[PDB]
Amino acid sequence: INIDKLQDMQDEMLDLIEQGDELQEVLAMNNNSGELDDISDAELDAELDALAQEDFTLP
Amino acid sequence: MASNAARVVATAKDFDKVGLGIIGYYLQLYAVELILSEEDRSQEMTALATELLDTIEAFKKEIGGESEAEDSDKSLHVMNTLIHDQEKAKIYMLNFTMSLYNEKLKQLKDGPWDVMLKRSLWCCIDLFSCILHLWKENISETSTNSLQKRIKYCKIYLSKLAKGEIG
Repeated sequence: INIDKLQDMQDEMLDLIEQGDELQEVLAMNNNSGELDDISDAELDAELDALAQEDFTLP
Repeated sequence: MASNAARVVATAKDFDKVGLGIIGYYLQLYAVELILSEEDRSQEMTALATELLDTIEAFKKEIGGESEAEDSDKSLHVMNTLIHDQEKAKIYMLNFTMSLYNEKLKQLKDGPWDVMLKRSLWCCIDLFSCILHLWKENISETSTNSLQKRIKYCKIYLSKLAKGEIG
């Protein structure tokens, strides 16, 4: 009942996923063919692991 | 690996400060199984998992309805569905994670990029891993791949943001 209203508004949890549909529209404008293969995922992945340590706390 | 469990535990505390114990409640459960699913455990990690069990039972007891229902068995009972019904909670947890994740990609469209966004992206990645671990049986392997792609997208863009490529 007020389960949806209590956590958020009258909107249904599934409606929140509709907002996710907009996400597709956002990436679609950037490039419908925008695929990880087009982005240097391999080089970026290695660099991020080093950067992750910068923002994370190592023991 | 083990550090991820600490982030999840600390991240769960953040939701409590915001009053979203329901979100932190699932995060604590994800880290608990995470430690058990870890082959390497230390007296500190083993004891840390035990303390989390007390919180889960204390949190669930807070809304279990064993006595709280007497005070209010109508609205609290439905809220219990969020904790007791893992399938229904899965959708809300996914909607919450997707809502935060959707905002990050929306900002990528034209929103301002900064170090603060860098830390927020790392937080979203943890939420996706928890959703898959909390309900691997309720998520098909193909459906899981779609979620992993969203996490990977942040991993690639997060690197570009730190490289000053986006902005």
